[PDB]
Amino acid sequence: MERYENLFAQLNDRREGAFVPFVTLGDPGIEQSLKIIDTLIDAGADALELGVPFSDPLADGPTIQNANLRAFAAGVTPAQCFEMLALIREKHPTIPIGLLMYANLVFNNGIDAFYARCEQVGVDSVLVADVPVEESAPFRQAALRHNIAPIFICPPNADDDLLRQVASYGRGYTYLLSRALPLHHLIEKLKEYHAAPALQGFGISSPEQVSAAVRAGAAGAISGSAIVKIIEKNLASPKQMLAELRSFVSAMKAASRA
Amino acid sequence: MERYENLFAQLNDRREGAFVPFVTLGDPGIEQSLKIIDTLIDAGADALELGVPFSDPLADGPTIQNANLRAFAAGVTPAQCFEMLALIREKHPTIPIGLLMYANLVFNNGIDAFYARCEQVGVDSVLVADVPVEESAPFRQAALRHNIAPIFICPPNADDDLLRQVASYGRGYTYLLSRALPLHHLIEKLKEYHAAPALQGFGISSPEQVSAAVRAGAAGAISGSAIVKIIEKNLASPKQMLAELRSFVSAMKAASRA
Amino acid sequence: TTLLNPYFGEFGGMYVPQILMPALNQLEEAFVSAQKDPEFQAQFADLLKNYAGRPTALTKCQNITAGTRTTLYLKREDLLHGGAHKTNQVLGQALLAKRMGKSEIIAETGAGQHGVASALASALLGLKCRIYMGAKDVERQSPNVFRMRLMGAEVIPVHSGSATLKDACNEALRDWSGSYETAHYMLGTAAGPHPYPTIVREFQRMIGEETKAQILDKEGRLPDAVIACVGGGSNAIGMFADFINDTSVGLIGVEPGGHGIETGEHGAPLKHGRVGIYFGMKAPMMQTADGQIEESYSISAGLDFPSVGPQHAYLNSIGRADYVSITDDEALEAFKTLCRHEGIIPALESSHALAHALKMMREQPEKEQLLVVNLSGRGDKDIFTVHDILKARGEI
Amino acid sequence: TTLLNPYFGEFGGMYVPQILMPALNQLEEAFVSAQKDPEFQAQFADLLKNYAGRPTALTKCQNITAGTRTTLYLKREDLLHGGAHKTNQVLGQALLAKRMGKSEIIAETGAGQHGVASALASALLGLKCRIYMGAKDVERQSPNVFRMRLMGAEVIPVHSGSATLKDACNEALRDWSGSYETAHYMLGTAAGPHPYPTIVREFQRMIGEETKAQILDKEGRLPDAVIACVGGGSNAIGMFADFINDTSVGLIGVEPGGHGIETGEHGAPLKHGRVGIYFGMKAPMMQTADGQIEESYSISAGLDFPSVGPQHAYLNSIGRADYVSITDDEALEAFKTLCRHEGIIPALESSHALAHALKMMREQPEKEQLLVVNLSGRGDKDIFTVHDILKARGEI
Ligand SMILES: *Cc1c(COP(=O)(O)O)cnc(C)c1O
Ligand SMILES: *Cc1c(COP(=O)(O)O)cnc(C)c1O
Ligand SMILES: N=C(N)[C@@H](/N=N/c1ccccc1)C(N)=O
Ligand SMILES: N=C(N)[C@@H](/N=N/c1ccccc1)C(N)=O
Ligand SMILES: [Cl-]
Ligand SMILES: [Cl-]
Ligand SMILES: [Cl-]
Ligand SMILES: [Cl-]
Ligand SMILES: [Cl-]
Ligand SMILES: [Cl-]
Ligand SMILES: [Cl-]
Ligand SMILES: [Cl-]
Ligand SMILES: [Cl-]
Ligand SMILES: [Cl-]
Ligand SMILES: [Cl-]
Ligand SMILES: [Cl-]
Ligand SMILES: [Cl-]
Ligand SMILES: [Cl-]
Ligand SMILES: [Cl-]
Ligand SMILES: [Cl-]
Ligand SMILES: [Cl-]
Ligand SMILES: [Cl-]
Ligand SMILES: [Cl-]
Ligand SMILES: [Cl-]
Ligand SMILES: [Cl-]
Ligand SMILES: [Cl-]
Ligand SMILES: [Cl-]
Ligand SMILES: [Cl-]
Ligand SMILES: [Cl-]
Ligand SMILES: [Cl-]
Ligand SMILES: [Cl-]
Ligand SMILES: [Cl-]
Ligand SMILES: [Cs+]
Ligand SMILES: [Cs+]
Ligand SMILES: [Cs+]
Ligand SMILES: [Cs+]
Repeated sequence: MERYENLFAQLNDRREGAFVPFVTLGDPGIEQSLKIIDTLIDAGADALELGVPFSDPLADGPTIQNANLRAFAAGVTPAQCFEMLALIREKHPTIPIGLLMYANLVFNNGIDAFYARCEQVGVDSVLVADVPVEESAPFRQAALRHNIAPIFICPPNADDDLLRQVASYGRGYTYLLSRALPLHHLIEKLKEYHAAPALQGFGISSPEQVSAAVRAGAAGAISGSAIVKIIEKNLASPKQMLAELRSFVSAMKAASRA
Repeated sequence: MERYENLFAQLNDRREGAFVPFVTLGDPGIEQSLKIIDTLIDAGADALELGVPFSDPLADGPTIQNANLRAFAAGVTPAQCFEMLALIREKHPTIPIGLLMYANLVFNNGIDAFYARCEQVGVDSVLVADVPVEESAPFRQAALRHNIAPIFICPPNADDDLLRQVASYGRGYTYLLSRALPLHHLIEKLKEYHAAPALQGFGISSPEQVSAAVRAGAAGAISGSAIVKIIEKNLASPKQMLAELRSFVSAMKAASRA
Repeated sequence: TTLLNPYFGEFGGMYVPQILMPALNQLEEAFVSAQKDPEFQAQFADLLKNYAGRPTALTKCQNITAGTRTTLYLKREDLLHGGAHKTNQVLGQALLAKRMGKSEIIAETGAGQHGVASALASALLGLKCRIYMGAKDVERQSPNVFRMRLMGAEVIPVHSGSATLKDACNEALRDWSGSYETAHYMLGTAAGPHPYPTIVREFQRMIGEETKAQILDKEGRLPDAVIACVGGGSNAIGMFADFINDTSVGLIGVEPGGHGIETGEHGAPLKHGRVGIYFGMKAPMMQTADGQIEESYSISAGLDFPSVGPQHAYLNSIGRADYVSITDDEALEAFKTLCRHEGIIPALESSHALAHALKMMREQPEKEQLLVVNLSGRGDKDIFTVHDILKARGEI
Repeated sequence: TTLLNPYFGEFGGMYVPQILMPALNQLEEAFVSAQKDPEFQAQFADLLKNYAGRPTALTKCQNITAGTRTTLYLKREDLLHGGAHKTNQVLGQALLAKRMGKSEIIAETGAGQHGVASALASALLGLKCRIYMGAKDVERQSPNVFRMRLMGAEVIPVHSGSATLKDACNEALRDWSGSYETAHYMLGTAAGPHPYPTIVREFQRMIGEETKAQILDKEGRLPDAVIACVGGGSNAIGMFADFINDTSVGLIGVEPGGHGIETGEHGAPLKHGRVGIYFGMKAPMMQTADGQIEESYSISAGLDFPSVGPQHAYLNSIGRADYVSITDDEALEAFKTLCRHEGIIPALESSHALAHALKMMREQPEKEQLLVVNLSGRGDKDIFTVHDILKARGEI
């Protein structure tokens, strides 16, 4: 989680928002995924959110449902995802790496052992998509024992009890979905409760949405599916895929800058 | 009915049984049926039983179910059957002609009118296959008013009440089905009750069965389906049909003779 | 001679060959005795309740009548074991067979619904069941044939004559004329020779008896009318029987109008045939001018009979019951309406009764009326028929 | 926080994205209130009785047990409107939707039986019903799709991901995460996140309550065991619930053994899977060594789920209920046996429960035992499946 602290301190001294792309590990295969991720970083990604392909991803929209299927079609396994994560960290020492997991892949061989493996490969945070704060105790405990930030979603239908729990239990960043209390109010209240810095994760597909998120008082933006749409769009030309990813991330990052 | 009286008186003076073939009128068409019937008479038939094709002949075995269908296939109607009957009588003045009818064809345009038409064309008897003695009143009344003998079946499951009713209500002949009181008993009891003379109608397909019927005390035998089997068998060679019918009827009639 | 009058006024009788009269007399005797026998009545009640699921619900249908002064109830014979009212009387006739010491059931079927009902009663009560079926029908009806054989019934293909229903019925009655000491002929409707119209009514009369008790409990009065479809007449006489002496209650029977009475392609002999004698009875039938029995037609196999039970002809003649017709298109619209507005898929047979009730409501929507439709069966069996007609007219 | 414990021992919980927790809390609240509300209970009772046909018969099956010391009763959920027990709880959940002021029902189906149940409840109660269906399933299931659309439900083909059940379920829950102010997600089994396992049990518990009253009336004692098939667990927990505190009564749940446990082609996670977290709950599931959810298999679509309700996992863990498996071949023999010896065509799902009762009898035929099988549904829907297997093994 220390990587996120260091990042946000550095961005705050530059009066700068974070831009954080999401991709599915191994979409559309392992080698092209490694090149995609290096291209996202070279283009100016401040941190990464990375998904592990799962048989039954009930929490993802169609674009990510189809990324998951391509990664399965390539036969990508959790063990291969953890080999990929070690290689990414070994190349890039400071960039915060966050995982987007489903509970079964975390619980499968022991919750503690899962977070121990995260720590060994140099993961900084884990968002478990189907674990609400009400069920989070053993996940957040294992996370913290292995120096992993547990990431919580603050949804548009949050109440005061949920803002206080998310503020208390989260580390690294708060995943804000302003998909319903105003945006202003949620960001203000999270800050009042000393929450982890907020990243806006709803509908971030253009530069103007990144600037709007920073202007609203968020620490940055997560592009939850627009990066994956650019992969889906360019499967036939890997080289064009990497060029469109670089020009998209460059533009989104420029929008975060003072 | 007087034709039957005269026939049985003549046969009794010759110590002789009656042989009576059955055919469906218009099987396999009208002209071949007229030739079949003339061939049955020239061969020695003592009387005829003639069926009128009906849509739903629930009382007939398969051989006659199929004769009925051929006669329909030729488009044979009740009106054409009555034209055929007038032509048969006009050719053969003394031979008793009996009809085998279904109740609907008798009831259709009025029971009385049906028996009036029978009398006009020179029919001597009518057996209505689906009218038991319990339902027979208007049929037997209309029959007798038009000088038509009403023919009743005396089945193998007859009791004393049924023998007395058949004996009382019938004219012309009693149609005996010895398909259960002994044959001896039924013939003896019908004679005791002054019934119309008995014709054995069960399973008469060979000469020995005609002699057995006469030996048992019956006035004769009816061949209910064996004549129709010879038509079914020879449909492709009308000339052979008539030759096999003549040699079959000749043999069956010879068996009735003293 | 009989114990009971074989006629309803001028209609009914026993128009069978002499050889079958002892079988009909034996059955009449057994029935009259059984009707006096508390043990028979207790066994029948036990099968109706614990095996078939009686009593059947009486469903008030609010969505379909909203904005009118019609209150409509459905008597739910569709919920009976087997999914139609036929089950009631095959259980009673199977108990009568056992009363007479028989071990065998004979029946015939075209479409297969009476054959399935006969076979389920025979399997329950340990009777050997043979069901005569036209070879051309065996070909058409693989699912009903499969259900019958699953239930251990021997399904006999009949190739004789036209290889169809009338040919299967001929074979069945031929067998019965020889086998009646050990075999009972289980007639599937309130028609045929005495005593079948009487027996079938008495073994269906719980439909109306329950409906009366349920309507009195729910509404505190009798219905203005009870409405039933009429194929041979069993579900209708079963609904009607207990109301006959309640002269304020309308009795409405609905025959199949097919493509329209004016086309000649219908199954409405009671109102559009003329009296004849066939299948053991004097009754209205569809016939040619020269007295051949015509072929009926209906979208619904269960209603497609060119005659009708004699008690219906009698009730019509004296003006106690009124008979109407409903076309294929009217029945299809009622079928769709019940599916969409009540979540019940009715048999196309029953849809004729519902279509006439919908007509009574729609024609006179400010008329206060309390109607019961006899929902004689469920329509699972009809979804391919309905599917094919709807796709073939552009989903209309 | 919740009003009720979301867990049965270590099993159950609410493993959903945060955005769905208010929807689950709202539903829990409405359910707890409804359970206190005599008007809710009276409306539910009215629909169960007058629309669905409760109470369902309890049938003693004499032919199938003759010569043994087994007495076997069948609880006849096959006679319920819709032809399976699913109807009970969709009526209750549709009333809960109306309690919460919703006008819309969401569901998904693969085989189509829960979608038909959802659509009939929605048509009766005037709810707009949308049912998400895999495009590959829409292709397979023309009759269930037709029944759903006949009943006015909008059937939405899902082409996303693998175009199947899990893809239809994803779309359904995505819709619900946005629509839950106006739409109720009608979960078809006693599984998923709290409060669904609780609600579905309480809305099926009349199965066991009736069975207890009927067995006491008929036999003067409780059953030695009650036996039910387990797909997600609703019919089984509905039979079990009222006997849980009768510790002399055996509770036996039967999972589908498919081609044989040893093949891996089965639907028996409770005894042959291992605990995981998916579909909102911590429960036994079939999974790969690395925690992907496996595909189950059964001849019977209704049992073909790679998980199970958490209350069953809990009852098993403490030794209150015992779970077994029955193979495709054992279920098929029970299906044939019931057809031939009782004239009842069981659902292939229910045939698994009957097959285990037949095993209990046949293994120990001199053991005195009083067994109830929950006959969860009718098998009309299964005759083509059974037909195809029987012809393909030379009528064996
Ligand atoms: C058999 C059948 C009928 C027609 O027969 P009736 O003897 O006239 O009642 C009607 N509805 C259903 C559902 C049937 O199965
Ligand atoms: C749906 C179904 C089942 C399986 O579901 P459960 O929730 O396990 O009861 C079993 N039997 C029938 C007939 C069904 O329709
Ligand atoms: N909506 C989701 N993505 C989650 N499913 N949530 C469910 C909500 C209600 C019933 C069943 C499941 C999940 N990940 O389990
Ligand atoms: N057996 C026959 N040939 C007669 N049919 N007889 C029947 C006997 C019982 C029920 C229905 C009909 C007839 N001709 O109507
Ligand atoms: Cl994989
Ligand atoms: Cl770095
Ligand atoms: Cl997410
Ligand atoms: Cl807190
Ligand atoms: Cl914090
Ligand atoms: Cl994301
Ligand atoms: Cl003709
Ligand atoms: Cl002459
Ligand atoms: Cl004859
Ligand atoms: Cl006399
Ligand atoms: Cl005389
Ligand atoms: Cl003859
Ligand atoms: Cl009259
Ligand atoms: Cl007695
Ligand atoms: Cl048997
Ligand atoms: Cl025969
Ligand atoms: Cl019938
Ligand atoms: Cl009373
Ligand atoms: Cl009272
Ligand atoms: Cl009319
Ligand atoms: Cl536990
Ligand atoms: Cl309240
Ligand atoms: Cl609606
Ligand atoms: Cl959606
Ligand atoms: Cl389901
Ligand atoms: Cl109690
Ligand atoms: Cl009591
Ligand atoms: Cl087992
Ligand atoms: Cs109304
Ligand atoms: Cs009719
Ligand atoms: Cs027994
Ligand atoms: Cs299962």
